[PDB]
Amino acid sequence: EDKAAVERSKMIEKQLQKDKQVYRRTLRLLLLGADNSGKSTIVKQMRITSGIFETKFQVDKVNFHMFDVGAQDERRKWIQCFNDVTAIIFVVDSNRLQEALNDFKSIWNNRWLRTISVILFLNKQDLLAEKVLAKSKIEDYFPEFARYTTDATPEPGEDPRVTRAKYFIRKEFVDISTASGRHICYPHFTCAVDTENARRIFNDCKDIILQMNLREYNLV
Amino acid sequence: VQLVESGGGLVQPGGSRKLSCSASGFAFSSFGMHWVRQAPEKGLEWVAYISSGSGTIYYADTVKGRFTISRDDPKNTLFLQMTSLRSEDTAMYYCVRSIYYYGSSPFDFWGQGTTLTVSADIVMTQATSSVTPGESVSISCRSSKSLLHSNGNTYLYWFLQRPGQSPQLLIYRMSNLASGVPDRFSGSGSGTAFTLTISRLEAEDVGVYYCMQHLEYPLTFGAGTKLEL
Amino acid sequence: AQARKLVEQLKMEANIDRIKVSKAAADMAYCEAHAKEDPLLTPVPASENPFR
Amino acid sequence: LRQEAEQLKNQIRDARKACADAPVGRIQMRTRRTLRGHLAKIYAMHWGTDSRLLVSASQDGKLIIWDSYTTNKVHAIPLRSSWVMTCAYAPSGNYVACGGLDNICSIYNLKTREGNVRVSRELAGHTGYLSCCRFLDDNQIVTSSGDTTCALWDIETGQQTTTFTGHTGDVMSLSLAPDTRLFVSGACDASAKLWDVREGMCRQTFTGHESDINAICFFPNGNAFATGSDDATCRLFDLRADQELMTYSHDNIICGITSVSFSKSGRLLLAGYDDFNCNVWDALKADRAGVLAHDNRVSCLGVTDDGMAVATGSWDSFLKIWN
Amino acid sequence: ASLYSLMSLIILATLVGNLIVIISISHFKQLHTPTNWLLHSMAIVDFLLCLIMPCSMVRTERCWYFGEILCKVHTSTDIMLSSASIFHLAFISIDRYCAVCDPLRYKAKINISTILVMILVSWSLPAVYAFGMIFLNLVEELYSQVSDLGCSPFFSKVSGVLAFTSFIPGSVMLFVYYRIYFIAKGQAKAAKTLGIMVGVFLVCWCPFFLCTLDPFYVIPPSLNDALYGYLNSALNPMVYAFFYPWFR
Ligand SMILES: [NH3+]C1CCCCC1
Repeated sequence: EDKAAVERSKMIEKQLQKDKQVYRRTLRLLLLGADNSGKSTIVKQMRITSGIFETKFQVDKVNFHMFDVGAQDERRKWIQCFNDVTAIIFVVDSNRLQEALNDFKSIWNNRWLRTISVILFLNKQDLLAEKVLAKSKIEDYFPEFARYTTDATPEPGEDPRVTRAKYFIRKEFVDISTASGRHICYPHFTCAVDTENARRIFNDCKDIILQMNLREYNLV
Repeated sequence: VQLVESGGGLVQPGGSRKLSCSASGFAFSSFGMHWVRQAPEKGLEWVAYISSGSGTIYYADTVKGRFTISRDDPKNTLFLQMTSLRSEDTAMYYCVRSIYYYGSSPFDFWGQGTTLTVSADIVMTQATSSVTPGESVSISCRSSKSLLHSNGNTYLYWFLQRPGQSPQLLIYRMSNLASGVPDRFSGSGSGTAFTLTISRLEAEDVGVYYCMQHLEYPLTFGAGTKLEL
Repeated sequence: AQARKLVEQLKMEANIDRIKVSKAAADMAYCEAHAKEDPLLTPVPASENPFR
Repeated sequence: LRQEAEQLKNQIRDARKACADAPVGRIQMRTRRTLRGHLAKIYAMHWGTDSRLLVSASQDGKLIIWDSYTTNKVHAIPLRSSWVMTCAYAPSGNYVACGGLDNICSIYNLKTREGNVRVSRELAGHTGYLSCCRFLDDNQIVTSSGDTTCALWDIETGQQTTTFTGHTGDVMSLSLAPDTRLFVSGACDASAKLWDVREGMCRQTFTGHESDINAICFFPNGNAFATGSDDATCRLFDLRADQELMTYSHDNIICGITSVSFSKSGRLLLAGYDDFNCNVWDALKADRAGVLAHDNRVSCLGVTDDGMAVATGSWDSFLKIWN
Repeated sequence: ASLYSLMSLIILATLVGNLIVIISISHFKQLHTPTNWLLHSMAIVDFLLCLIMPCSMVRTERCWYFGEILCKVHTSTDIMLSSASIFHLAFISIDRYCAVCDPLRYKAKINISTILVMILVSWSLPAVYAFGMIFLNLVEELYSQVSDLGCSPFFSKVSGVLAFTSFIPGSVMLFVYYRIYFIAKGQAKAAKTLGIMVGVFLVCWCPFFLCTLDPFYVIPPSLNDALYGYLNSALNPMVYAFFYPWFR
């Protein structure tokens, strides 16, 4: 009779519970690279007219789902849908770099992404090394480039004048809008082709969830 | 949506037989399954009922300890095993599909069926077993208890088993007719006395019409009115 | 181009019949003649309440 | 061209401002059921014509159809895209339409010979995110997208019947009419346009809101509608008068509106806000008398066709029915 | 009179407090998380601990007038119900140690199915062990002490070593909290919360169990009285459910 409808509802809630265990494990990430940025390059290395171009991967035995954006020029409304993602992931080519700073700052200090951390990727610094060496001067675009000085050790094997610009853009991004506590930048240097992108995401997300757990347990 | 029943044969009394119903063409894992008996010279009768995920099972009071029911969702199949087959369990068994949610149509589809050779529940009766094509006809049914529930449902089902083929559904819960039936069947009642009205009459409406109740768990059928026209 | 379509749409929407605000805001009246059939505005008694 | 457009706009403003001629009490709507079972945030819901079944969508990618009276879960549909910003329920009850950030509207056939709710049609052709879709009939459906264009589709053909163009910002919601001839739809350009379904062209445009419109409803009369936007203000626009009526807003509310709905009598304008709470108003006087208290942003709102109850959804994964 | 009121004061506080973890949680789906269930079951444990606690208030009349028949049952209940508290604290340290030392898989290996295993083990092993060893506790000549006036549980070297496993939770807690301190201190409070959580446990449990030294017996009822943990149980929710926002 009606009791069979109750049994059907219970058997549907059974499947809902078995799907809740999969919704908790997987970590959601939102990719918000720029137009010219190499976010297509970083999502191409995933072996480790539509809308969202979801990509599922797993660093070790942890499953991440990165939501890329397809044919969506304004993001003031479809961003709020990603309130529950573990982290944002910017991709920047470091002049179009100022637009990256502007929209990066605008993503920060929103109303719906107040509790979401950000992972920076500075893709294609392979061209930045040549830009620093040669003609193109960041002084015209940024007056404080000349005044800025390098002392965190960079990666050995490169000229001191080619790894001195990297820290300039890194600092500019990390003090763009992070320095207004619940969420902070995690700058990186993605270069052109490196296989450590997934690890830079896995350790980053582990740190993010560890900080979240410490905040709930009041360890901080 | 098609169910093929397998089994049957010449079986000595006191034996054991496992009849099967292979379902294909629908989501068997989501549809409760009944078995309905039909004696060669009598009306229908309920046998057993198993829920969608086999979480609830009912058996007929006539035979309860000798009959067992089971389902296999991955294979989308149903099994009814009978032991110590008496002289009464030698009838036509139909495996019936029935899902239960609001607005649903239980007993919507009936299987082909296979033959076999050897109290306090609500009893449903009919005035007679007999009633020219082209004019409206009416069939009267009576129940020993009010089938109208507190929610509002009136658990009455009409089947109209036509000769030479398996039964189907005309109207479920008294009032709501089936999907594929022509829009010339109607049903009404007060809770114990029921009437089914057919406006037209064609070569397909000829047959025996049955009257089933679903209020209480035992599912007692009617006698069947044979309309020859 | 884009300006011409907007101009045409504005011209089409400009020639639209309109009435007084008092007359258009008096049908309140639709609320007056349909209030009794509202279980939300007028609470349903606990004999026919569907979600009791 | 620009001077002419400005002159036309000024003439329109003067014409729609030419004349300007001109208590329910505490509702205390008490929750009766609480349809728990959604695993993620609720985005949109839609009631049923029978006033018994309702459908809700979650960020998990789940479209769950509940039996409101008995709280049972009639159906559970897994969506192909986890990001769903709207859902619909057909007037005949045979179909449900879900639309979201995947720019594709999925039409699922509820009443089929099989025991699974399968997708009957995958309407594609929009560019921006889908934000509201509502059925006209089992044949034709009107959809609102984020690419500044609404659309009207024939389901069996799978192709656009008409395209409604003219909006500047991304269109967030649309509301039909009881007669289903004209439909209103609000967008991010702080304007709500009345469109004609048959001609596939804009009929009227209404402005006055400060920010983008995030939700629109339509009065049961057929000649009025209401909007909800991000500037924490709701406005009632007459349809046949092309004016602005009393504004439902309060100085104690700083968060915008996520959903709006009406009572069947039209005496109650219900508004699901962002501050974890849904408010009510007397639509003829705009007085907040009653509050429908969730633990997260109330994202969706619905009223049964008979006015029996009002269901509110929110990002706390819960959907509550109130009488 | 003063001692009776002083001791009894913690019973009502315990009862009123666990109502919180029970009423905040079983009403709750705002707090249905696997972690909540451990606090829910421990609140039940300490609440039970309405039977023991009032009885031990009367027991300290330095005589057990309530009846020699109830003796073994009453004692078996305290051991079981406190071993139950400890073990619950041990599993709470375990789940908090897979939230701050393994935060990606925190949920996949801490969940309702694991929590039901952790609860059944905690309600089974203390119960079975105590009832088995209260009906095989012991050296009856020495028990003369137990035999003379009628009651209080006391043990002997044979069984005192087995009695004081319960104090394995202590090693788990210390390992877990030194790791948690190291990590949290490295990240940048952690120090205050950890210190209070470990100290509340230690200050109560350590002296009574250390004296329970007796088989190698100057411990009199006059001084063993205050050693008999109940105030620690009165305080466990407060540390483990109210200091952090779990309170609501
Ligand atoms: N008062 C009891 C505490 C736990 C161990 C046995 C004695």
